[PDB]
Amino acid sequence: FTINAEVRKEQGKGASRRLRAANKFPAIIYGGKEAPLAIELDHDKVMNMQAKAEFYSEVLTIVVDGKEIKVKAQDVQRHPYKPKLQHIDFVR
Amino acid sequence: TRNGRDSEAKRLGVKRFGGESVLAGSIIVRQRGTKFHAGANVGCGRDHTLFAKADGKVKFEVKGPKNRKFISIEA
Amino acid sequence: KTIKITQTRSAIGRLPKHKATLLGLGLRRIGHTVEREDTPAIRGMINAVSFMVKVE
Amino acid sequence: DKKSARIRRATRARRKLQELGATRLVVHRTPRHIYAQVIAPNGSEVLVAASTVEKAIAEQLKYTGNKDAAAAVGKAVAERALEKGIKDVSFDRSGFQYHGRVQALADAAREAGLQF
Amino acid sequence: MLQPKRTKFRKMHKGRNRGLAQGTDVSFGSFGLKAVGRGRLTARQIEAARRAMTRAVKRQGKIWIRVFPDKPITEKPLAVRMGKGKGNVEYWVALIQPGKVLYEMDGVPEELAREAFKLAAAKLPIKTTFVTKTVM
RNA sequence: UGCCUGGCGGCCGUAGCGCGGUGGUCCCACCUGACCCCAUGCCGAACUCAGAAGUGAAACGCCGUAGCGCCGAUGGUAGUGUGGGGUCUCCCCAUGCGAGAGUAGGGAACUGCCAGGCAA
RNA sequence: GCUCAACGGAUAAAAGGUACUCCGGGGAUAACAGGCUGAUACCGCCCAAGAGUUCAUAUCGACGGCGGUGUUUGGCACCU
RNA sequence: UCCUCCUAAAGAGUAACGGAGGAGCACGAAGGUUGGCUAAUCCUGGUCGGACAUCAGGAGGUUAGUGCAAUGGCAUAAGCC
RNA sequence: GUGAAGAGGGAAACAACCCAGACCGCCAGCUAAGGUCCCAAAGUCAUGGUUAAGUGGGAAACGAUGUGGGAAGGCCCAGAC
Ligand SMILES: [Mg+2]
Ligand SMILES: [Mg+2]
Ligand SMILES: [Mg+2]
Ligand SMILES: [Mg+2]
Ligand SMILES: [Mg+2]
Ligand SMILES: [Mg+2]
Ligand SMILES: [Mg+2]
Ligand SMILES: [Mg+2]
Ligand SMILES: [Mg+2]
Ligand SMILES: [Mg+2]
Ligand SMILES: [Mg+2]
Ligand SMILES: [Mg+2]
Ligand SMILES: [Mg+2]
Ligand SMILES: [Mg+2]
Ligand SMILES: [Mg+2]
Ligand SMILES: [Mg+2]
Ligand SMILES: [Mg+2]
Ligand SMILES: [Mg+2]
Ligand SMILES: [Mg+2]
Ligand SMILES: [Mg+2]
Ligand SMILES: [Mg+2]
Ligand SMILES: [Mg+2]
Ligand SMILES: [Mg+2]
Ligand SMILES: [Mg+2]
Ligand SMILES: [Mg+2]
Ligand SMILES: [Mg+2]
Ligand SMILES: [Mg+2]
Ligand SMILES: [Mg+2]
Ligand SMILES: [Mg+2]
Ligand SMILES: [Mg+2]
Ligand SMILES: [Mg+2]
Ligand SMILES: [Mg+2]
Ligand SMILES: [Mg+2]
Ligand SMILES: [Mg+2]
Ligand SMILES: [Mg+2]
Ligand SMILES: [Mg+2]
Ligand SMILES: [Mg+2]
Ligand SMILES: [Mg+2]
Ligand SMILES: [Mg+2]
Ligand SMILES: [Mg+2]
Ligand SMILES: [Mg+2]
Ligand SMILES: [Mg+2]
Ligand SMILES: [Mg+2]
Ligand SMILES: [Mg+2]
Ligand SMILES: [Mg+2]
Ligand SMILES: [Mg+2]
Ligand SMILES: [Mg+2]
Ligand SMILES: [Mg+2]
Ligand SMILES: [Mg+2]
Ligand SMILES: [Mg+2]
Ligand SMILES: [Mg+2]
Ligand SMILES: [Mg+2]
Ligand SMILES: [Mg+2]
Ligand SMILES: [Mg+2]
Ligand SMILES: [Mg+2]
Ligand SMILES: [Mg+2]
Ligand SMILES: [Mg+2]
Ligand SMILES: [Mg+2]
Ligand SMILES: [Mg+2]
Ligand SMILES: [Mg+2]
Ligand SMILES: [Mg+2]
Ligand SMILES: [Mg+2]
Ligand SMILES: [Mg+2]
Ligand SMILES: [Mg+2]
Ligand SMILES: [Mg+2]
Ligand SMILES: [Mg+2]
Ligand SMILES: [Mg+2]
Ligand SMILES: [Mg+2]
Ligand SMILES: [Mg+2]
Ligand SMILES: [Mg+2]
Ligand SMILES: [Mg+2]
Ligand SMILES: [Mg+2]
Ligand SMILES: [Mg+2]
Ligand SMILES: [Mg+2]
Ligand SMILES: [Mg+2]
Ligand SMILES: [Mg+2]
Ligand SMILES: [Mg+2]
Ligand SMILES: [Mg+2]
Ligand SMILES: [Mg+2]
Ligand SMILES: [Mg+2]
Ligand SMILES: [Mg+2]
Ligand SMILES: [Mg+2]
Ligand SMILES: [Mg+2]
Ligand SMILES: [Mg+2]
Ligand SMILES: [Mg+2]
Ligand SMILES: [Mg+2]
Ligand SMILES: [Mg+2]
Ligand SMILES: [Mg+2]
Ligand SMILES: [Mg+2]
Ligand SMILES: [Mg+2]
Ligand SMILES: [Mg+2]
Ligand SMILES: [Mg+2]
Ligand SMILES: [Mg+2]
Ligand SMILES: [Mg+2]
Ligand SMILES: [Mg+2]
Ligand SMILES: [Mg+2]
Ligand SMILES: [Mg+2]
Ligand SMILES: [Mg+2]
Ligand SMILES: [Mg+2]
Ligand SMILES: [Mg+2]
Ligand SMILES: [Mg+2]
Ligand SMILES: [Mg+2]
Repeated sequence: FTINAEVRKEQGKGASRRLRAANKFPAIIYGGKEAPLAIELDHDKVMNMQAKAEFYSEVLTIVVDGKEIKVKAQDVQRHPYKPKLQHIDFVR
Repeated sequence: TRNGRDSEAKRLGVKRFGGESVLAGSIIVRQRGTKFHAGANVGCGRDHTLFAKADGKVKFEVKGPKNRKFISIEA
Repeated sequence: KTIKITQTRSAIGRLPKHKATLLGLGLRRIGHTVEREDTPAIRGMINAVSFMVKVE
Repeated sequence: DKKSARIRRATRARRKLQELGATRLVVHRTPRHIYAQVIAPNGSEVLVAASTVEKAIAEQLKYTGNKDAAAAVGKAVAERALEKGIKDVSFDRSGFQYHGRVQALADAAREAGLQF
Repeated sequence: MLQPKRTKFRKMHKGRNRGLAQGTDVSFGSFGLKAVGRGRLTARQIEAARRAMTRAVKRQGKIWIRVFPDKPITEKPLAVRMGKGKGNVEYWVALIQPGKVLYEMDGVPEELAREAFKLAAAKLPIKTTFVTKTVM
């Protein structure tokens, strides 16, 4: 339950779709007094991760720029009909 | 058919918009019921027609307990 | 500082707005290298009809 | 509740009077005591205020809450109001029927020199 | 055959079936038949697809119908010219966008669910798919 | 300077409800009374007047509390202006704008003039 | 003082027939045929409750679904 | 012929033998103004009296009302006295 | 927006589709859409893959060890399929 993830620089409709059409998808980490952090990460990993029931309960350590941030998956956006994720809200 | 009737349209709405300089007597809003209410230097006729009572610039406000839209004029 | 704008497409099947914008830039025909003063307005005019103009 | 029924009973006068942009003389009556204050046409700031709660007026009278006291306030306010420069005002009865103490206050305010 | 029990208005505009669906997650049951395609389901198709499920799983199990018609489709008779009124209401349809869970099932095996939903899917015009209830 | 009331605003739910409190020396309230002023389509209940025995019960004010309402990011999604494109009932791409719902969280308001009482 | 309600009100005052018909025009507008369309018609196919003594798929196939054709009834009024 | 709503694409306007309804009046109080008031629908108790007439309190708060359709509007009440 | 009232190039031919607005002349050059083996002006161009159906060069539900990519999930030296 450890995933490497990049920081986003472009963000909106245009960027997100370009991203999702490249085997990745946008997520966000937020919680506590610190600012929110937009997080680009790989699709094919996190798709396989969510099959386990522990994913939506246990603590995940997301690796960003070296730093490992501890989070729980609060909310998630499924793609309407295709079996694939669009977006994940990680609470801290 | 059973129906196929309609009335002639009434040309109701905001005639002078916020910021527009208006003359004393100029109609600001034609409407049915008090959607907008009369504020400072604005009247309200029998038809609920809001009209300027003094030469100035129209001002749309949102004040009061029930959060109603008022129309005032400031010279 | 000036900016050299060039019309690179016809203004035939275009919106009255876009037809106007070219008249406001001063572009008459395709391949017309008109230079204008760089302001927030002119960049807006260019941004309106970016599909049919090129900037130098 | 009574108060709330008196506020809405007043409101029409208040909202009409703030629309005209007139200097209003608010008069709050109470079983014990009667108050009065001349308020600016904007509505926020007070120019003149007097009541039977003020010891200057309370020390003179027999009892604070009657027609003879209301006259003493109604005189007192209109005595100050003329010194400040006020003369043309309106009278907001404030959801109190214009009959006893408030009428005694109003008549005293008229007799004292305040023009309304 | 499903139908609204009284309505405000008898006849309704044609409209435009656009965007994505809202009843996307499998709420009540464990399994569900999600609409991959776009289209519209008649009252008859829904009943026909319900009967095909209900008969496959037998008396056991529990079935929901997330969709409901509530859109009256008019049709002009044969040998009739254009105009002279809007046509008469013939059948009732539910507009189905992509993503919409149509049917939901509970209290059966995964093996015997999928085969029950195939028989329903064969009655429907829209392209459908199987979906499982995922926890959050 | 501050603590408590009243009056009149600004601002209108972060400001409203519920629940738990606590306050009477003035202030406010009910409370006392009913020739007089006045009042009831019956009734001093209301409105009104003359009082100041009674109590803070109700009301009202203030403090506490998330029971709810209410506010509410960041990110994503939907939608959409403009130019393209496709397998064209519907979509997609470049670029601009970008919700609603939800989510973290916030949250038992905040002021201005004036008057009185008390610690100064 | 007017359901001048054919409600900008032709007169104060007005219904029909023509296959005995006639003139001026129109493919601005129908009947025949063509065209576009394909609800309907016809012809396939998909699912398979069931029937077939048993057995779904020899032969039929309910509930529903998807096409083709331009053969019917039509729609449209693009040619004459 | 006139009014209201949608169609009508968040100013106005906008067609069809498109989708739904109304009008050809009423009122010397149903106007004016001044001064007051607050509704529906339930709950429980109460003679005849019962689900429902009238009464009391509590609950809800504009689901009410607006001379007549629909719309927009109204507690400052345009509501009822 | 175009035609109507707009010729010219492209879409085989094709008022309205794509490109573009003809004042006149020239046996000059650069480009748009669209193209470049031959009919017929220009790449038998370069690199990396796919396609075997003449797909390209009409069409659906549904059907299938067609064939490429991937990302996963069931077993070995105690030797599974
Ligand atoms: Mg953006
Ligand atoms: Mg933003
Ligand atoms: Mg876009
Ligand atoms: Mg926290
Ligand atoms: Mg007309
Ligand atoms: Mg209208
Ligand atoms: Mg109209
Ligand atoms: Mg008037
Ligand atoms: Mg063009
Ligand atoms: Mg030229
Ligand atoms: Mg629409
Ligand atoms: Mg929706
Ligand atoms: Mg929802
Ligand atoms: Mg016939
Ligand atoms: Mg008819
Ligand atoms: Mg708010
Ligand atoms: Mg309490
Ligand atoms: Mg207490
Ligand atoms: Mg006491
Ligand atoms: Mg008493
Ligand atoms: Mg009393
Ligand atoms: Mg005592
Ligand atoms: Mg507090
Ligand atoms: Mg706390
Ligand atoms: Mg909450
Ligand atoms: Mg706000
Ligand atoms: Mg909110
Ligand atoms: Mg907001
Ligand atoms: Mg956003
Ligand atoms: Mg576009
Ligand atoms: Mg193209
Ligand atoms: Mg192809
Ligand atoms: Mg913004
Ligand atoms: Mg939001
Ligand atoms: Mg939702
Ligand atoms: Mg929200
Ligand atoms: Mg919180
Ligand atoms: Mg807190
Ligand atoms: Mg609160
Ligand atoms: Mg707190
Ligand atoms: Mg006529
Ligand atoms: Mg007639
Ligand atoms: Mg007319
Ligand atoms: Mg006419
Ligand atoms: Mg006649
Ligand atoms: Mg004849
Ligand atoms: Mg003859
Ligand atoms: Mg002839
Ligand atoms: Mg002739
Ligand atoms: Mg004609
Ligand atoms: Mg025929
Ligand atoms: Mg023939
Ligand atoms: Mg014909
Ligand atoms: Mg054909
Ligand atoms: Mg067909
Ligand atoms: Mg065959
Ligand atoms: Mg067959
Ligand atoms: Mg078959
Ligand atoms: Mg059998
Ligand atoms: Mg044909
Ligand atoms: Mg034929
Ligand atoms: Mg055909
Ligand atoms: Mg035909
Ligand atoms: Mg013709
Ligand atoms: Mg025509
Ligand atoms: Mg001929
Ligand atoms: Mg007319
Ligand atoms: Mg509209
Ligand atoms: Mg409009
Ligand atoms: Mg518009
Ligand atoms: Mg019309
Ligand atoms: Mg009628
Ligand atoms: Mg009356
Ligand atoms: Mg009466
Ligand atoms: Mg009336
Ligand atoms: Mg009144
Ligand atoms: Mg009187
Ligand atoms: Mg109502
Ligand atoms: Mg109404
Ligand atoms: Mg509304
Ligand atoms: Mg009235
Ligand atoms: Mg012509
Ligand atoms: Mg041409
Ligand atoms: Mg051509
Ligand atoms: Mg062609
Ligand atoms: Mg060719
Ligand atoms: Mg050619
Ligand atoms: Mg050619
Ligand atoms: Mg053609
Ligand atoms: Mg092009
Ligand atoms: Mg030109
Ligand atoms: Mg020219
Ligand atoms: Mg030239
Ligand atoms: Mg060249
Ligand atoms: Mg070159
Ligand atoms: Mg080519
Ligand atoms: Mg050629
Ligand atoms: Mg050649
Ligand atoms: Mg080669
Ligand atoms: Mg072929
Ligand atoms: Mg297949
Ligand atoms: Mg692998």
